[PDB]
Amino acid sequence: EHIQKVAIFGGTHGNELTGVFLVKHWLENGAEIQRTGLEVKPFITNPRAVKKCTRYIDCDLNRIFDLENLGKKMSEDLPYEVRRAQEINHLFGPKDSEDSYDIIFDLHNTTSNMGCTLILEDSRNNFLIQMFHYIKTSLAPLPCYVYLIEHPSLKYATTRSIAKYPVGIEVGPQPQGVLRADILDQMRKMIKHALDFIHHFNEGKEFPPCAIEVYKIIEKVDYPRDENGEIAAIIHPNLQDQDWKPLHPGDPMFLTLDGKTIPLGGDCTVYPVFVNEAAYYEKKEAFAKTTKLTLNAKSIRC
Amino acid sequence: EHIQKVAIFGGTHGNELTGVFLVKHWLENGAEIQRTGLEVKPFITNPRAVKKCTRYIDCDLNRIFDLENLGKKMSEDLPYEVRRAQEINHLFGPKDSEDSYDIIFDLHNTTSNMGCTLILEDSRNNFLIQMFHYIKTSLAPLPCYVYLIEHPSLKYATTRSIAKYPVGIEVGPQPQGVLRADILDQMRKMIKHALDFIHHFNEGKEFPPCAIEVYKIIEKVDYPRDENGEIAAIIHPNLQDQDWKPLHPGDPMFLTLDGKTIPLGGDCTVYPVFVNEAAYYEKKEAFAKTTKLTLNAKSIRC
Ligand SMILES: [Zn+2]
Ligand SMILES: [Zn+2]
Repeated sequence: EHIQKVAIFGGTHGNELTGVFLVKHWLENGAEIQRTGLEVKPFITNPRAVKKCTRYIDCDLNRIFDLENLGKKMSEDLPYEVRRAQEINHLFGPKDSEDSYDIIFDLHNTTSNMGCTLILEDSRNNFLIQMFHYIKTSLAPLPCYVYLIEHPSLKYATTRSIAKYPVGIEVGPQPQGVLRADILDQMRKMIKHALDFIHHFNEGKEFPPCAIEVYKIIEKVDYPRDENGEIAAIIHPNLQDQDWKPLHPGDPMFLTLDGKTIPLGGDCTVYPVFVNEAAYYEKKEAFAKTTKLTLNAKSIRC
Repeated sequence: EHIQKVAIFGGTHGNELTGVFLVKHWLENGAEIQRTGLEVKPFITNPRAVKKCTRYIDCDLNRIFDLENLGKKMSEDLPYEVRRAQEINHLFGPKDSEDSYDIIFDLHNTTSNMGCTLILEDSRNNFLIQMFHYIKTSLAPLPCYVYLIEHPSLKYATTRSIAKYPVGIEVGPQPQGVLRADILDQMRKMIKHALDFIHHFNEGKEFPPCAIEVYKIIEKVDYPRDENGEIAAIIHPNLQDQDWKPLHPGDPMFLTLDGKTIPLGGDCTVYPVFVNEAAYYEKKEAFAKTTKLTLNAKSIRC
């Protein structure tokens, strides 16, 4: 097919505000993002987790947009976010369906020092790459990065995963529960400018094939825990606020409260991402180790 | 008068962690905090809120160490905090009584870029002013700004106020539930000078008269609201991260998504503190407006 329905989701993580704020307005006086040809839909996904201003109320709405969850049946009892992903399947989905959106945006914010981050789901996404390639470009001088989740497994449950062509937008760093006017713009640069690439492409303009060499999630790093339970050695003052950068074998990683360091394994370079992210602390996670692995595509016309 | 009982409270609020980690580490080895001729019991105040990375369970434990709560007898219906408060007032109390603990340091991290902050409740009171001075100088050459809560009423409700000499230790920026090697180091050093301090004083060190620059809250400034009540504007950009620095009448104080700027007002200089604190949306306030006033202490000697 072609294009059609477009969405901007804000509120999947209720206490990620610069990703959320804007939407509340684009329901109030949405004139701020509607163009002369293209069609974009702004929607707040987890209203209740927004109001409290809290990651979630029953379960991560961001890990339940798939069979596994979507498929479960009607019980006013069920965990709030479930029934929510379900219904969400009617407005912009269902997922894997046909009438369901092809361009939705799942806006977020992190605590790790990451700056502009576009998230790619499957690698074989010729288009998405032209875009993830046409965003990085339309961005300079302000830095932008592409994160890839290559599930060999081959299955996603994300909120944005209802659309033909999903796109994750994340901006760091913005403490959960806070709203920095700076982050409310450290990112406006692709949206209303993306709402563009999702129109202009139509004219059938073409660019040479594509190969964004991204950083791909390959293995999450654990927190060196003491004994009884509690931590032992935390993110070192050298890795801190160093996402997307190399971490060779000497590079410190974890610093113990008694003063010691704990360096990197192997001898191959990596660019840690999601360094010291608030959420995932209950997961005993310090960061995701990444190899700046490659991504070639193919040219595209409309 | 010679000091004997000294407790370092941490985990007071659940998001804040530098103290949960520090306290615990000492609870296993206070060598760094033990002093000759003193007793320093590190203690976690809100065990539970620490487990559900909440700011708490029922309500804040930094607002109930007063006669209304203190006048309640222990029970089931009695909510968690009210219950725990007592146990601390039992353990480190009863209150305003000499029967209780001498000095208590309670640690707190903030999302505002404010660095090393000492919190004093009442100014006129020569005892606890020299201490802060010794810290300002011993912790140098990094700001170690001091914040005041002058209550002409002459009253306080901080978990730390059980002590005959309450001392607040706040440090930012270190997101809620995300511990940074660095932040933990500033506080680590603040505590040193403070513990050691009591040590040479206890061992009769004489001290000459001194004075300290401080900031008094003079107007909790709020974020603009909406038609009904929603947050219209927000903290301004150029102000973000400028806690403690000078704010004149016509300088940017806020902003609105339609690019609009809202100015300060009044006819004098103010020093915004707690500029964009995560808990402030909840404790309401875009930032605290304060005056820099001088406190002059008399020379003390044990
Ligand atoms: Zn998120
Ligand atoms: Zn606190």
